[PDB]
Amino acid sequence: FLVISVVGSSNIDIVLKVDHFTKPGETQKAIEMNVFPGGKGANQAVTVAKIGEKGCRFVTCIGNDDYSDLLIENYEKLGITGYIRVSLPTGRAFIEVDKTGQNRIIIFPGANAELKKELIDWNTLSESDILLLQNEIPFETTLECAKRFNGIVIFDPAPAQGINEEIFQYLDYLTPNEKEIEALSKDFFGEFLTVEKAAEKFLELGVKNVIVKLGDKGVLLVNKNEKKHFPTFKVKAVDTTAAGDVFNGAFAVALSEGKNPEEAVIFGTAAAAISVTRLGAQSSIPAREEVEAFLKN
Amino acid sequence: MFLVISVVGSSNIDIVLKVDHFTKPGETQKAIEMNVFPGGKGANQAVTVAKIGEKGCRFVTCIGNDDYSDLLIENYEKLGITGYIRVSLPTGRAFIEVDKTGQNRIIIFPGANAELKKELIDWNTLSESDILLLQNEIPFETTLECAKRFNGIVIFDPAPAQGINEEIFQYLDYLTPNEKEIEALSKDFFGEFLTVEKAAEKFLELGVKNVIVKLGDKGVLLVNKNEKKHFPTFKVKAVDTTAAGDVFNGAFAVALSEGKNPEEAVIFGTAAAAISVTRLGAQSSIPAREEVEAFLKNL
Repeated sequence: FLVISVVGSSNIDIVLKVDHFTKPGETQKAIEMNVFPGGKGANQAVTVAKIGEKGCRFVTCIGNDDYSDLLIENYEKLGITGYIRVSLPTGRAFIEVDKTGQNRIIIFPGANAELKKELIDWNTLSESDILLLQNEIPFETTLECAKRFNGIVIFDPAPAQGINEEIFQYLDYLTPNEKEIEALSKDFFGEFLTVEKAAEKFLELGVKNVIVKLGDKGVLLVNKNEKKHFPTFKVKAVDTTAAGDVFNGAFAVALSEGKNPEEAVIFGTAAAAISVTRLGAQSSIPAREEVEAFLKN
Repeated sequence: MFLVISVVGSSNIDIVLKVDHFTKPGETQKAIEMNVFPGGKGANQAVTVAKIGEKGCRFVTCIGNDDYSDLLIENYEKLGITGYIRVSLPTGRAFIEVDKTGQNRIIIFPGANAELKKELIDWNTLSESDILLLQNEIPFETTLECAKRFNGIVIFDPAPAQGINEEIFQYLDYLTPNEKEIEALSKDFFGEFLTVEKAAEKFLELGVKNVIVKLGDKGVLLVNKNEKKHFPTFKVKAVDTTAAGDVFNGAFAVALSEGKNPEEAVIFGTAAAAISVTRLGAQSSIPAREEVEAFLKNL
């Protein structure tokens, strides 16, 4: 199988349950506070580990704090290696969630902001064949990795802000969701006509494959040779959080096992679909057996 | 020699998240900065007592077993502050979102503070104290039971003013509301708010021995059976009034401990508060005893 590395962000997700969204000037008691391992990078790494069942190499910067210990415990159980501890607080997502389950989020990069080129063990990274990237660490690091990686480079443009055009030519896969491809098109092409056309324009910048994740509507794969729409599974969704992360990790697992990109898209679609039926981010990541039972079923 | 002071109350980590604009529902926003500060009214007062009294402080408080509790223990240890109790809940924390205008909003997780129940109070040890500082940031039943049982001077800072039962007042030697608090308290317990002086008087009728109303710029009002003395404050360039009341209460108590009369103690606390409002922050604003003395001498 091909070896996967994720280079990206780890967060502790601090979920503050409240009756209503706190108003400016208001002091409100949290009904609950619960912490969970998180981060787009980690979510993808955890997906790879759980679905691939061969652990994951995950280059990520965390702190030296309790939350860091918590993440390491999580990583260690899953066979996830490659974390780097720094003296900053672990990256944090402060997630205020009201009684309806709507949320908002303040993100503190913390340790994630220390994941700079100088800390990448490039020799060890060259041992990998597939590389997963997002946009929650310094963009220059993500860019350098995409530039230097000999292997399949998958870039999740999430969030879409702060991305330089130089990265695209180095990508094998660009995996925006619908909101991201819109922002990205406006940004780089000065307009947003459609998903298909935006995807086409990215192929012009050197991106080999665009996979547009379309939620209910499924996924669009666009490359030189085809524009394949893949419908998704009709599930009862409860929480779409991390669905895209799950898609990317499971997609990468499939490629690692020698599946063609279309097969891999189907496999990750299955995984993502299971995940939206569960509350939470990493807690929603299905086990491989669950993904298989889905596709068999 | 000096009277021994105990604080029974709250310890909080204040987590200040600096943002461009208030985060909207459904929005993910990057914090410009995250800065963490020790807080809680109890701790602010204990730290005041320790730093201005220079004899440490007995401070019964519940904290967690987490990194933040470790940081609070280091702070407490260095200042000679003893009596904290560790529990398995997270240390109390407040998540303060501040936009570019300086307007804020706050989510408060009481955590360990909610575990400070009457069953955890070492009453034998507490009876070794002569002055008791209370606020309203732990379960009221605990605050109330302390004020009931304390043989000594009982000082109650009704902060926040909500959730207070009338029973506590008859056990108080000092009630120290600020202006918003005395208003709320008067409305709640006497059905109206006329004036600050009239409210303070009514509290005297419930058995409170002294009311000290903290009026900010306007100074402080002392009300008891024998007098209604207004104390102007010291004209300083204020920058941050955070914890000014906590500093007042702790410094006030230090003065009593050293045998100063309540009027002297008000002056002393006024001076300490006044220096604090000239400095950014809560516990970071607390002056050292020498600073308070240099202030008073300078008049």
